[PDB]
Amino acid sequence: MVNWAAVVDDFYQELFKAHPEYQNKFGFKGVALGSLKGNAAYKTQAGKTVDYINAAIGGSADAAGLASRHKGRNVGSAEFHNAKACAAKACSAHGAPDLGHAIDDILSHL
Ligand code: HEM
Repeated sequence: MVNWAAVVDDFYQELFKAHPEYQNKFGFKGVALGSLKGNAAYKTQAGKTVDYINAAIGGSADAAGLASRHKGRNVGSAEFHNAKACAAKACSAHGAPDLGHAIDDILSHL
C-alpha cells in the first residue's frame, strides 16, 4: 500500500520548513522538526491527517467539514494553497499519487 504515513511526515516537514509559524497552532508548538516523530501531539495529528487522506481516496471524506474546522482555527485559503505545494513535494518524494484534487475539494469550501 502507498505509505501515506511517510508521505504525511514529509508533508509536515515541508509545511513547517516553509511556514514555521503554522506550527504554533498545533499541540506540538515549539518542537524541533527532527523531533516531531517523538512527540505525542504530533503522532495523533499525523494519524488524523493520514486518516483523512485515506477517507478522501476512499470517497467518504467530508471536505466541507474539514474546511469549516480549519476556518475555526483561522486557517484559510492561503494556507491551503501553501499546503498544496508542500503535499505535491511530499507525494513526489515517495512516488505517491498527488493529493491536489483532494486539497482542491477542501479549497472549494474556503
Ligand atoms: C493537506 C492539507 C491539510 C489536511 C489534509 C489537514 C487535515 C487535518 C485534519 C484531518 C485535522 C483534524 C480535524 C478533526 O479532528 O476533526 C486537522 C486539524 C488541524 N489543522 Fe489541518 N490539514 C491540512 C492543512 C493545514 C494547514 C495548512 C494548517 C495551518 C496551520 C492546518 C492547521 C490545523 C490545525 C491548527 C488543526 C487542529 C489541531 C488541533 O486540534 O490541535 N492544517 N487538519
